Amino acid sequence: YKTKPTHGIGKYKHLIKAEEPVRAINLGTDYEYGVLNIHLTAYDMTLAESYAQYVHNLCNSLSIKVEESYAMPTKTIEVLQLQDQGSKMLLDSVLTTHERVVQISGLSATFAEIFLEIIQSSLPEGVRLSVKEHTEEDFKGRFKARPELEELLAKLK
Amino acid sequence: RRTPPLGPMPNSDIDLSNLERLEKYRSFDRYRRRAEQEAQAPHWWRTYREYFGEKTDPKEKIDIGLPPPKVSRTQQLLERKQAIQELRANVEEERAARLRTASVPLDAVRAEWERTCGPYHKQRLAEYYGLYRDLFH
Amino acid sequence: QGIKKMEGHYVHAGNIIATQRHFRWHPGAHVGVGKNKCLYALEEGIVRY
Amino acid sequence: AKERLKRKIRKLEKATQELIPIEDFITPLKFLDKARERPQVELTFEETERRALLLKKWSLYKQQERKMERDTIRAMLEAQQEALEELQLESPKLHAEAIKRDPNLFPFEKEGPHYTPPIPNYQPPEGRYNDITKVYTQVE
Amino acid sequence: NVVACESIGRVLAQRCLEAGINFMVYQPTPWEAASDSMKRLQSAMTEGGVVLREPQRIYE
Amino acid sequence: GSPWRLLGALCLQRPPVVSKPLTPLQEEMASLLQQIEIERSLYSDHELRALDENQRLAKKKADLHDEEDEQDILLAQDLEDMWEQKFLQFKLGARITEADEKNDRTSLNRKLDRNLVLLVREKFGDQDVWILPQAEWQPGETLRGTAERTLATLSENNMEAKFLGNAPCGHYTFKFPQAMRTESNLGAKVFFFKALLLTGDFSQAGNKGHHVWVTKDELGDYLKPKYLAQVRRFVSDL
Amino acid sequence: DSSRASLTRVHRQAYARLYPVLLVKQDGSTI
RNA sequence: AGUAAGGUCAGCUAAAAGCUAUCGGGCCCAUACCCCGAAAAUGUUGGUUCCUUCCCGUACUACCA
RNA sequence: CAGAGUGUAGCUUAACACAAAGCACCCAACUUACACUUAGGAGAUUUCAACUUAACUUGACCGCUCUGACCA
Ligand SMILES: [K+]
Repeated sequence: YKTKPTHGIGKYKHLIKAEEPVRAINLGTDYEYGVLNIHLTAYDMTLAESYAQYVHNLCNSLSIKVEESYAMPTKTIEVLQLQDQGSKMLLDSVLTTHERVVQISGLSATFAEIFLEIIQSSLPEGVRLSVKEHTEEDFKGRFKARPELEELLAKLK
Repeated sequence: RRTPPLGPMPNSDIDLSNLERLEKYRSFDRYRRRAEQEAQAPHWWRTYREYFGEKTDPKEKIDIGLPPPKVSRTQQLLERKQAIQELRANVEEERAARLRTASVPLDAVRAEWERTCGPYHKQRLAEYYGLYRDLFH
Repeated sequence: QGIKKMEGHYVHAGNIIATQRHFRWHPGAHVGVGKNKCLYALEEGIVRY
Repeated sequence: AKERLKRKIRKLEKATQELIPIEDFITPLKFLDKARERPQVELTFEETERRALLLKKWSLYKQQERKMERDTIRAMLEAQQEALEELQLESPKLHAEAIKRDPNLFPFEKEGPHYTPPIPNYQPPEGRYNDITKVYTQVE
Repeated sequence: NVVACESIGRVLAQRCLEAGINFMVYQPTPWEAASDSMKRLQSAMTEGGVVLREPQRIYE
Repeated sequence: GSPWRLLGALCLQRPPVVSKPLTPLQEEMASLLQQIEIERSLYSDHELRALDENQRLAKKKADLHDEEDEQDILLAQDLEDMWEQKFLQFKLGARITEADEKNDRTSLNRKLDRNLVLLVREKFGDQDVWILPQAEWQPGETLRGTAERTLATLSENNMEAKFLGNAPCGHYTFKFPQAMRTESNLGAKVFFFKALLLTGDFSQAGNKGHHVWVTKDELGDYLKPKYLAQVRRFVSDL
Repeated sequence: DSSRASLTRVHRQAYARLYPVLLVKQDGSTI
């Protein structure tokens, strides 16, 4: 009750973040880093997924806030070779490239060196490690294209 | 009209500025364990145990039994560790445990229980049945 | 809607202790909850909060 | 005309944007095809026991590797913190300059080790690269 | 282990028979109930003789 | 001023070039994973082609219908044999180089599977001591700036190094041997910064034997006891 | 290092058989 | 002042079409007519999947002493 | 090289005995991934002598951390 000393003993919403029914890119301070993206690029989907899972688990164990864990569309490229004694490049093979992205934030300036050293030492063979700053350009590129919007913009031009 | 709390209110030590940073009860089992611990802990406000919980004399119950026996803890621990190591080294035990086909000798278990933990369990059962309440007050 | 039997009052079996639109008081020992969040006493005794 | 074009552009901007589907998670109809189904061969008791023992040993090995990695990270953190404290004690200005972030630190790119070192005498053949990635677009 | 849980169940069932506790109840969470260890423990208790459903109170 | 002398050191490290060989346990685990993948996988295009070729050969042998077997003209097994022949003709690079046999600790080509750390021999008090490259801090310059300037002060090196952060990864404090112990100069405190050797190397003149690229295990052969103890704290061998 | 996550397998429920292959780069290295 | 209703190609209607206006051809010595081909929109806001905010214009009442 | 403090696997003022506990950690299955759950694994009282008893109290011997010596 309001007049009793045991007032507000059942409060729970102050212990829980607001239940909201895109996202501003946080920028780190002088001793912190902003929202970063680690997009491992590999020709082996299994290796890429395994290393992304390892990075996510390592960040969770090291108490680094992982904003997201997703993947970029697979890039399919036909590799052709010129035939011997001929002038036609036949289809030698077809390769697929995958890009597993882990979006993290709150990396400390001092611990950044250690984290980068660990994730570059644990990098498997055939996998390229690429750590960059999260950008609205990348966020929009994650989405599809809108040819109708492009045509309307060209008409406006 | 407001009245200050008699003692420390619940959840008064959890910092609210680092709400995101603090670890959460991701398991209902951990939440239930912490809730049971908190319920067991005494509180200054009115509680269920105040009205329904059994009320006993604050004085400790006077022991009228035999003096406790003396067992070499270090030697007992060493012997038990050696026995467990031998049991685990036995390959048949490992495969039985892995295939979920092993069992225990009930007679040996009961004999060892009688030798080691039997008197205490019997005392607890007698206290539950209220023999000491009636026989020895 | 409110408390029909305050603390320390004597109640019989089936007496409606309280009625509530939302869960303000929860069922305790020997107290049943109705279909519409109505707390009633299952045993004859004294109400405690 | 201009106002109508602006209204159309605003409507398309308000319209939701679709993410590019991932063929890695999308299951093609080739897998659904029953022709690719193969007969299954059971495993012997000895093989199953060996696999279980290997899994237990692998669990222990991964635990040891994680322990080693954790110890290395802890040692690095302790050394860095002690060096920072010593630098702060000797000259606070250098410590303050060092604890700042590095804007040039994160155009970060790194390639993993290769199975074999590059061959100085290797001559790549002549060929062509063609991109056949499916382009996904959202309309209406 | 599951074998350890089953052995604990058997020993507890025998002790309950010795103590006269022939009826009791069990309050498992859905995941614990779906777990094989708890199923083995319940089967061991039932085979020992303990009934996991108390009889209803007589009101008259 | 201060009694201590501010020195900034650089921990130049070449990352491993080739992958570390798998232990027998890892090899067994990889074989088990491959076997499980094969068992749980579906028929591939090559397997389906081989099965269809075998079925059509059986049809040719038994029934009059042949379908001309244009696909079976070049069998999957024949293609596999051709691929195996091409692989045998092709030769892979040598993981173990001539530097490993020569035990030449001056060339980067040795021990491609392990990380290497650079050490330089400098003469202090008419005594040669193997230490990490270092310079003396100057006013209006950061400690990381001094660490970068160490590369410029290095003799005939064309190398690119990537510094990770600005905080030092370790420090080592020492005092003079009563030969020059003074209030103005009590001793020195060197600070180490880890950098990655992206590309480059030293020149022929710079390869005069005054620098060695060594692993963590053999780092103690060149480093002093205390210096090695301090360096190994931040130098890892994962 | 590489052995930390090099040992993998396809986690898809349905997937065609994949053969391990050595890939040769333009500089002579292999993966 | 308070009640109701409308806003659709450049114009006028209809349930996303029709006739003109217009562009590009054909016939013509050349225009007009005619023939062929086109581009050409729901005033607007937020929703639901028909309401509603705002703006423009329309109609009626605004009385009995 | 010496002087101090110093002692359970990662943490604990867990261990009265009935007993070396709880938590933390790793692998396997689900999950894009994380998480939950199910099913498995690894652990310690540094070593001795003192009502023998003592992880527990007292001393040596060890191990750890600082402090000085040495020091490029
Ligand atoms: K009610």
